[PDB]
Amino acid sequence: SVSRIARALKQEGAANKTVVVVGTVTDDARIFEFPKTTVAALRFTAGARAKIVKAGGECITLDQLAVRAPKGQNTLILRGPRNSREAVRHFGMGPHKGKAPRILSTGRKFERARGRRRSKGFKV
Amino acid sequence: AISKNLPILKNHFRKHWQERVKVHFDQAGKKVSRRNARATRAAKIAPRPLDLLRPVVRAPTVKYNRKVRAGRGFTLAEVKAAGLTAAYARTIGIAVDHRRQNRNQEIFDANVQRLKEYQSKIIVFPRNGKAPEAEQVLSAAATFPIAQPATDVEARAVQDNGESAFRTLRLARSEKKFRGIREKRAREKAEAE
Amino acid sequence: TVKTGIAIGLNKGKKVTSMTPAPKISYKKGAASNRTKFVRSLVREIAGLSPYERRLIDLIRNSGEKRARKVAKKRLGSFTRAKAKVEEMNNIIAASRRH
Amino acid sequence: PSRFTKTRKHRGHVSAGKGRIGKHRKHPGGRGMAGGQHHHRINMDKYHPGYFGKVGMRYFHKQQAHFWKPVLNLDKLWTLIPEDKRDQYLKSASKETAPVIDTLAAGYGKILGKGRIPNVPVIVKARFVSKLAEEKIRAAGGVVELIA
Amino acid sequence: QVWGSETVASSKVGYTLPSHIISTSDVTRIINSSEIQSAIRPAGQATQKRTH
RNA sequence: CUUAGUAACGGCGAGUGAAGCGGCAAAAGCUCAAAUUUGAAAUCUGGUACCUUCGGUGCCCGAGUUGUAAUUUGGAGAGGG
RNA sequence: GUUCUUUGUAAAGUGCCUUCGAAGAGUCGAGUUGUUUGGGAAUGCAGCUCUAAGUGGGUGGUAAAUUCCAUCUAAAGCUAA
RNA sequence: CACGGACCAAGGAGUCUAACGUCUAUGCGAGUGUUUGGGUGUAAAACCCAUACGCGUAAUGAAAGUGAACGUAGGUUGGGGCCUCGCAAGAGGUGCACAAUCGACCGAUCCUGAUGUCUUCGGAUGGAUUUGAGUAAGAGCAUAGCUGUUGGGACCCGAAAG
RNA sequence: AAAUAUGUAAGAAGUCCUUGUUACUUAAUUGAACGUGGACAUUUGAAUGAAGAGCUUUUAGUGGGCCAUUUUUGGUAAGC
Ligand SMILES: [Mg+2]
Ligand SMILES: [Mg+2]
Ligand SMILES: [Mg+2]
Ligand SMILES: [Mg+2]
Ligand SMILES: [Mg+2]
Ligand SMILES: [Mg+2]
Ligand SMILES: [Mg+2]
Ligand SMILES: [Mg+2]
Ligand SMILES: [Mg+2]
Ligand SMILES: [Mg+2]
Ligand SMILES: [Mg+2]
Ligand SMILES: [Mg+2]
Ligand SMILES: [Mg+2]
Ligand SMILES: [Mg+2]
Ligand SMILES: [Mg+2]
Ligand SMILES: [Mg+2]
Ligand SMILES: [Mg+2]
Ligand SMILES: [Mg+2]
Ligand SMILES: [Mg+2]
Repeated sequence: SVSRIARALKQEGAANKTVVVVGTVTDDARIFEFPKTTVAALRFTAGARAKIVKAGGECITLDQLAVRAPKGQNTLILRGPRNSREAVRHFGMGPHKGKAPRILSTGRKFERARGRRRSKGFKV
Repeated sequence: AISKNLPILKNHFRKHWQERVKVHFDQAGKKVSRRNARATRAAKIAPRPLDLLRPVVRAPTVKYNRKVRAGRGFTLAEVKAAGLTAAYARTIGIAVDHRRQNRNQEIFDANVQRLKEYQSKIIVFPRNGKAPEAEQVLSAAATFPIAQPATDVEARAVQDNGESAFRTLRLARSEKKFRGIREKRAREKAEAE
Repeated sequence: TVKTGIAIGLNKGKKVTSMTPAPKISYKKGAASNRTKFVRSLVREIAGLSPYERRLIDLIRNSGEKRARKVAKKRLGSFTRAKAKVEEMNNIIAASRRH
Repeated sequence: PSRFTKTRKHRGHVSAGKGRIGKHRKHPGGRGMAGGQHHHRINMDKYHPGYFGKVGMRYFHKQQAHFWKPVLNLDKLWTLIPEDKRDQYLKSASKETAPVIDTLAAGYGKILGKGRIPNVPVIVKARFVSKLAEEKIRAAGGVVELIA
Repeated sequence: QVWGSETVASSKVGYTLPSHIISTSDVTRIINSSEIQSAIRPAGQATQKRTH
């Protein structure tokens, strides 16, 4: 996210470091201010490129990053949150684990009786 | 039968289902024939449009009652208000619906103007059959589009009375909930001397 | 009743100005009329009472109107028609026999 | 396509990758969901706890329409104004002219209060609100209005 | 008018031409610049000489 | 198309299972009964002559008041003024 | 599109004010038995027993009593896409 | 000294579909999906497209309901990479993902009952070896392919029966 | 009361000083648990070794076994 870049630049000392992301960069509509800065990445969304240039910044390709900074200096690498993905909710499903079943339709009468309560036999 | 950690599926195919499969191969042709029907129909009828002029209606339910949408026909009040007979209306491309009624004013106001506009922008020929030239416009619905009524304005001042909204919506429930229980007290306490 | 203007409450809805249109004729279907009154009045005196209606006036005359309803509910289908029929039989006893 | 499938590789190998001892027989364990309380009860406890039994009240002739109430947080809130008009109202605001935000016309039933808005007066028209979301709009300068 | 540029719109409801993951198609032009060459340490010897 | 493998049914097990709203294709409305023509059965099949023959005109039987035409169908409507 | 034919003291529509407004029964509905439905103190259908009303009648997906409110007009019928 | 095989040619067996899991590739990205239909066409192709509808952006509770910042979106311990000093060895500064740990917030349950109050409605404040498929600077949607799952004649041939 | 087989320890996530935090604990700011600051470094605390250490997802076949040295129960014994 473009906010996740901003929170990395609020850090002490890291005002003027060319942030680097090997992946997509996405826009956010939950921030009403955003600093200047120079981002370097594979891809930008139409909204993220627009938000960076509107704040007087510059979107840079990874080959231009190599020309400006050959040994990689004054740089700050960022990585998106891997476990946030929905697939890993389900990994490790067993008893007393708190892990979500693989299930299409929800609501009561879709896995809430004999197994998830005292009143119906036992809890897990 | 059951194995692994997969989800529980419900695929209904224990009946003789392969006897009743339909595959829409005709999709591409039915379009062309459906377009031939519209070109045929516009010949034999000639300068008239392909559709009747419909009214504006407000949709039902708590979900959709923001929208405005085309209804079936006008109403024997709305046909008369514009100044024409229910029998004569149908003959000039208007849809008259007998079974709707009018409880709302803001729509009734719209529908009269909607007819008033239409009634001005046509050319009714005499039965003699001299026929002055004109050429058809296929869609009335295109010519008289259903406008979407912008209710509120953009820039306004800030009024503050101070009952917190959330307090209103809780007292609204709390009053509703305890009506009959207070009626039962008020009716007994009044009659008991 | 008048709508309040909020999403929940006793009079739930939105304030809009009304029309109150003309009343339909189809709503007045049950209504009697003079031709039916004379007709139904003239057919009753010819035909006379049925077999259960010779036991129905005897249960009012002897026992009472609680016992009469119980039979008229079992003879007819429903409790609301058994109210009516018993009331019709308190006029057949009143108008004919006494006066 | 068929030329990438593993049945091409098994050509010339007797058992087709199914085994000599066990083999591939018709429906060994049972068809479908059979023996879920008997000979498959370990798979159904872990993976599907809760399955058997029943719980709450019934509801005859329910309607997905009566329960339509799609929520909106205070984070989004400003996204309901068009993008050209957005910077005008943000920079230099006052009580004379605030923007009206019709949330029902945009398609939302309730205004929840998830996290933080800029200090600018607004007007919010909504069917429902929560207690906390009303406090933040008051705090900034704006108000709420109830409708149907 | 039909495909669009940075100047004119597009004539397709919600469309713009796609961007590049690399600005310069030529690689060896980048490597033989200067800013790289200063940072690059000296070369080896193509194909080795077999000791022992 | 969607609602929806959903609300519900079911040794509540295996299994089964629609409907309103919304978007589209297509759009077209109407007819008897129940009323005194009563200052004139105003209606009708057939037969028998003639004609401009998917039928028209004139006689004669017959059907029909235990009701054939006209007027009206609830969105109304009719008699009176 | 062109040129001979006028059926009519015939037929139809609308404004205003009164007195009126005919509306389908061994049916609706109820009990019981069988079947059927997703329809659960009974979704439809059919047998037998009972059997209405006219400010009435049906409907308002939990049985019943009492009071309200809304919506339709059943037990007769035709009709392209 | 268990069963099939005298010989030769041709045929002869894990398929297609509806709905799904993990992994991979491509498009766009808080959105995404043109093909129900319309427009157009060199006519089953290609091209364009309005509104809705899914799935996602919020959970929780049998329900009525209620609905996610005490703080630089917290502290603590690790932590790639970067910056400062240094000839190097090393020392400080800040530290994205991810891992362990003590707290706050949302809904359920149990407990406390403040200003008020159509005298029985309202539920402020503060908790508790409880409880969730939750929040805490969003990650999904469509299409495509291997392997796996269930219904189907379901890898091919085989009953006694009804 | 053996032999063979078996649990734990041989340090940095450590040791020592300095005096903070608490609704727990004490007659007592005494203790307890986690801390700030300071002191202690590659003989950093037995041997030998280390084609790296750790973590996740997913899926096949299998669920008739048999033999040999020593210990052994049933049985007179057995290719039991
Ligand atoms: Mg092999
Ligand atoms: Mg072989
Ligand atoms: Mg097997
Ligand atoms: Mg779904
Ligand atoms: Mg059933
Ligand atoms: Mg049943
Ligand atoms: Mg069935
Ligand atoms: Mg009728
Ligand atoms: Mg019956
Ligand atoms: Mg059945
Ligand atoms: Mg028919
Ligand atoms: Mg054999
Ligand atoms: Mg042989
Ligand atoms: Mg061959
Ligand atoms: Mg299959
Ligand atoms: Mg066979
Ligand atoms: Mg049998
Ligand atoms: Mg076994
Ligand atoms: Mg075996």
